[PDB]
Amino acid sequence: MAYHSFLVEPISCHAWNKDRTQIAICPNNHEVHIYEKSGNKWVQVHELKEHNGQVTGIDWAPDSNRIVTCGTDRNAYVWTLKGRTWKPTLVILRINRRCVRWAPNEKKFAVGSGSRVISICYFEQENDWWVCKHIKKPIRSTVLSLDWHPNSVLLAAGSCDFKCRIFSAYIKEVEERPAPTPWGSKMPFGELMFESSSSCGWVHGVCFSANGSRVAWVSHDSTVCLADADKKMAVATLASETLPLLAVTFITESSLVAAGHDCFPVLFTYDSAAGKLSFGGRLDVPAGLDSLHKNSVSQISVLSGGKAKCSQFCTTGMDGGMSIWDVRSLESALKDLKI
Amino acid sequence: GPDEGEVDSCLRQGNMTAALQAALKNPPINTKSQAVKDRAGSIVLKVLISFKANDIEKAVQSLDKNGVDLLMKYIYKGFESPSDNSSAVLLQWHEKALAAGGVGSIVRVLTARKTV
Amino acid sequence: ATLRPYLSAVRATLQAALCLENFSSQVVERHNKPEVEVRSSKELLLQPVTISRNEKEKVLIEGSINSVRVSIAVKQADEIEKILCHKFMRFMMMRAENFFILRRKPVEGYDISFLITNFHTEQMYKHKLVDFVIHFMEEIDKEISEMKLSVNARARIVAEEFLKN
Amino acid sequence: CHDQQRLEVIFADLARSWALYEDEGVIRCYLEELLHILTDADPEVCKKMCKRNEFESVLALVAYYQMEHRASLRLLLLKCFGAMCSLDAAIISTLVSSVLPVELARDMQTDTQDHQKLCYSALILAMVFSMGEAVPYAHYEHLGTPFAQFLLNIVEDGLPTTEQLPDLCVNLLLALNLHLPAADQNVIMAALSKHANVKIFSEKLLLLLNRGDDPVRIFKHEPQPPHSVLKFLQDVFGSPATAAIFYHTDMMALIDITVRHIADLSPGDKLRMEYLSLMHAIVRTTPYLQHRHRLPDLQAILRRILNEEETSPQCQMDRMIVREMCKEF
Amino acid sequence: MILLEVNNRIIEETLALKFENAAAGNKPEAVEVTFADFDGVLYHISNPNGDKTKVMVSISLKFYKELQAHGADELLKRVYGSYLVNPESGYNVSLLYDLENLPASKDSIVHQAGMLKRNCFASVFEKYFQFQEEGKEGEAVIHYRDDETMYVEKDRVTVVFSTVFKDDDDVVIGKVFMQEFKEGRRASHTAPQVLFSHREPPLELKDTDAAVGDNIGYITFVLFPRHTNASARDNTINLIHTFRDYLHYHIKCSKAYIHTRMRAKTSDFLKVLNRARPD
Repeated sequence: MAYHSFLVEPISCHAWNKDRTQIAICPNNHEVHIYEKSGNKWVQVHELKEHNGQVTGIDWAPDSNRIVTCGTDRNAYVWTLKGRTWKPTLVILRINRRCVRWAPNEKKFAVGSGSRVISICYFEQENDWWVCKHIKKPIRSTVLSLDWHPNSVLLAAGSCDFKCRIFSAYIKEVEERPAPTPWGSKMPFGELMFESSSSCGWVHGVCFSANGSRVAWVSHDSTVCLADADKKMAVATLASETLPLLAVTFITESSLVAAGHDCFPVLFTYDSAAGKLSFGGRLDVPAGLDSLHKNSVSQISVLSGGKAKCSQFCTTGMDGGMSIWDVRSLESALKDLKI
Repeated sequence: GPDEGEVDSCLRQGNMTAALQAALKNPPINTKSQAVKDRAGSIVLKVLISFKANDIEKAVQSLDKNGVDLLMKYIYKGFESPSDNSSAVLLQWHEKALAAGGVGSIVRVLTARKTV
Repeated sequence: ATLRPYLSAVRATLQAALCLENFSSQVVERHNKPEVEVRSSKELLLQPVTISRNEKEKVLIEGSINSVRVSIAVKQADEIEKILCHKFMRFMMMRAENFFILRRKPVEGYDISFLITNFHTEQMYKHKLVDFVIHFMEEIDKEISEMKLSVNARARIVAEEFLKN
Repeated sequence: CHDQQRLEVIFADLARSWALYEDEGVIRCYLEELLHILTDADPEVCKKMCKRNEFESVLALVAYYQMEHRASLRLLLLKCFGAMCSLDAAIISTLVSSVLPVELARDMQTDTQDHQKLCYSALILAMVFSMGEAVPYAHYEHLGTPFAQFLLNIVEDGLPTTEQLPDLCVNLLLALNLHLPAADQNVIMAALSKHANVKIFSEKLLLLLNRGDDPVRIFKHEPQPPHSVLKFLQDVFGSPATAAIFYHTDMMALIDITVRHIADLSPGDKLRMEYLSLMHAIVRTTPYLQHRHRLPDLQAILRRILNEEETSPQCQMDRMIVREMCKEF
Repeated sequence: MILLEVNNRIIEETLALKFENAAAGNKPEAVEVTFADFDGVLYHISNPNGDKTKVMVSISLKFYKELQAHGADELLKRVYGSYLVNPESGYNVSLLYDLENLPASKDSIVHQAGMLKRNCFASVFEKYFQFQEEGKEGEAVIHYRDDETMYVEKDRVTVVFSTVFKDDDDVVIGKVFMQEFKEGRRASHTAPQVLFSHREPPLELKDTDAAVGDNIGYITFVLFPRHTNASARDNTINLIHTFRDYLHYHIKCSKAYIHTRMRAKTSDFLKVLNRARPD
């Protein structure tokens, strides 16, 4: 319930630090800004003007303390802190054409773009340079949202091809082998392990669970679809009376929260018993708007707690407001909400 | 396409609920023939047109979500051919459908790749 | 025929197709344009929907992931009203530079055309935009009527004054 | 607390006439004090103070306004009367029951050399008669067919000014005919039957009709009165002699406006039944079946209106009205 | 000015200036100017033979011959007389003024000379009026404009002008004004009768090489003895000669007012759109 008015224009990407001490964001500009928190008021500390266009994706490796960013500049920048100045390194994306996220291994990052090729990229210490191998198998459209599993070897991504596929970007030269998952045994770089059955709506949202058992995604057909490999890769969809969702993340192992064009963060729970998804309701209950943000949500990351028991949810939207939510206050407010 | 007789029987019976519920069965969305889609659209249009104003709420409330989406899409297809003052009834039906399925129905109608 | 539920379904459809977002061109290097206008990618174009309250006055909405093009053909009661409508629509079209939510030419087979871009959808309230469309229709009707009455009054006055001399 | 004391003291000093034999400057200061008090302070206090002792201060202000000969003081009193009318409905009924209306009329007829004063008088009279709750027969002796012909001449010919009084006179006309009686006992209709050479009033009423807004409804009180334009149009189109004001083309234009307003009106509203009744009257007294125009779309619209089986009572009343008015041939 | 001015302001002001400068006994200054008037009239005033003592005013019309055919010389001699002189080279009618010999009253001469075109066109009207007064029935077509022709013809007098409306909208506005002028007998009962013809001329002007079209118009002005009298000759003539010009000017005025209303409505709507933004 803590919205902070930072800018008037929309927001592109929302990133956080290791100890969540600093927050990084871009305001649809050729530069990216990094602000910290000193008291009740927030103040900007760093500014990076390396990119040559509107910044689309940005993710910060917590343990590595190193933030990579890639947008319309058709290039990637693996920025690392050098003394009192964040030095950027141009990691060649090798794409003729909107998403980026570090792995749990924090050693290689996936850059999903409009080149219809999930461009995985690892850092070669032998040549002191970043290399980006491109996984393009069974990919027909851009990669809207990309999220890893706990394995740090299998990536998930939604496409404009009306489907959310879970492929493998595992480079066997940057890590050890991958253990057998319930999503399959054969895990190879480029091998399609999973896919969606939808033929309508764009998969703007996609996120995997903490246990790595279930992978959920949000489609732009006013429908959300969560799949569980625990029940032979069963797919469970649900149509929301509200508008389409833009970002999707799981709070618990059976409770996920998501927002979008509805401009209001919503909560939902899926019963493993019956094998179907259910709607929890509106967690954001109160210009002329009936919600905090005056536009659609654009991103929703986790502040602290994990995907099994999030204690604080961070929400960035097209309203220019930083929405800081707490599960405790939300549960203390809506007594009819079962998590 | 759908079956004409199954609807004609309920139409002769006066039970509009059965006819409306049967008209949306096996919609020709996957079909490539525009004739089948035109037939289904005209059929649904005929079904909705004969309906009385005050009784529409019950029949509209009797339908399901998927049926609401199919009805919205079929109504959109029927909206491209406004004739015999069917536009007013289609408008009232659009209001009822909007109140029933919300913005999600029309959103599903626009995001659809294969429809009537 | 004419009702308020028509502009309510129009408002709802306008609210549904105001879910656009910024998207780069997949064909051109570092290019960014409206998807609904050029219609280059069939994967990004949604099924266009038309709404008609009558055989003469209607509104056609064609949405996209990065654009929403709304064409509106207003009612034509008489010839004078038609010429006036054409003149006003043209006069509004000339100032398309000011109205960044309208386009310089009307859609073929329609009276006027407004292209609500993703960039325009990102720098203006969607709710206020829908309100702008609805107000655009009701104001179109009312203003047209008022203009008609004023013109007729002027003609009557001029005729009377010339006849009195 | 201070405002009530200042208002009571002003009312007491003005009721002493001692105020009429006092300096114009002091009286101007007192009137300005009372006006500013009624305009900037709480409404409840002003309402209680004005209606105090059965509108004693109000009646006293009225009598003092009737005895005073100063133009500026009359303007200030008219403004204060406007505020008092904007305060509540009880003060409006009290002022309407007073002779303030008649005196305002007589002053409006006598002093034609004061534009602003005439305007404020027209506005105050329009606000006082905007309710149309009570109708004293004595007030008809000062404001009737003569004053009606005068205002009609003011609308048709106009005076030798900003000309913002023509629309104000039209507003006062619409307000006065709001509390009128049927075509047989209507003074306005009688004056309209007397001189039907007025084409301008028709055009102005037409613009007022196409606008859709009501120029009489300024305040928002409970039990709001009916629509002025509809009732006036009904009283005008209540008889051929009074409907004769409309010209050959103007009649067709008005038919177009009434039909369009009837068709655009959704089921459930209140104005639709009224516009339908007006359309019925326009085809009753006026020659509708003469040039047989605009009747086709009207027929289609009527057919779509009668097939409207709405559970609501408003649409049922409207359907009953159109069924009453279904003289089809 | 609602009604079109009949007198030419240029010639009147110039002549007034010259006369005022001359009455003071000041030095005679040369004058040279080319002016124009409605329906394509071409005026040109200059000093003859370089003589500052003489001022010549020339006027040229395309239908000068058709006007002279109806006795224009007699009317010009009656109006100007001594002022009328040999026409300038290329001009139709030229008047002369000597600075060395002038009268006291200047207003009459200026007001008369300023109505040059009116007096030039009044010939046929006067002839027809006298003809109607005499009662000699059973007795004209003047091409005042390039694509227009005015046709003039027991108890009444008919004057049907066949003009052209170039713009498509101007035809509509003109049709509205004519539709209002036809039933204009509601305002003043003593006024003349007004008829209008959309695409084809009246029965009188039939198969007389009548130019018919969607862009043409034949307006019939039916005057009576009350307006055709010698007492109200000048005024009625002043109006009738300027009927077309007044019509076009009025329609154009309507176009302008429409432009204003459009600008205002655009301002209101643009205000709504500006009110739809965040800040």
